[PDB]
Amino acid sequence: AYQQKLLNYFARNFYNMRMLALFVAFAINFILLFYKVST
Amino acid sequence: LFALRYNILTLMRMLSLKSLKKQMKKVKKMTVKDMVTAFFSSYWSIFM
Repeated sequence: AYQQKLLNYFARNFYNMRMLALFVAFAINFILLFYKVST
Repeated sequence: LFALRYNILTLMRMLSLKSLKKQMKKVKKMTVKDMVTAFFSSYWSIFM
């Protein structure tokens, strides 16, 4: 039953996590724009 | 097809070993935390 609950939760929230991954990727790549090479 | 067959057989040898008894000894004594961990580990093994 708890396995099925986890299955249902992930199936319900599949798309929202796909959106969140893109948002987090844009945040990480925005942070990487301030990146400086050193001697 | 040979790669599919071989890799899936390697994955399912997990179940085929029948040595799951020593895990089940503590499956009697899992918590919800542990069963969630096993749930995640199954998909991790599939992805591997």
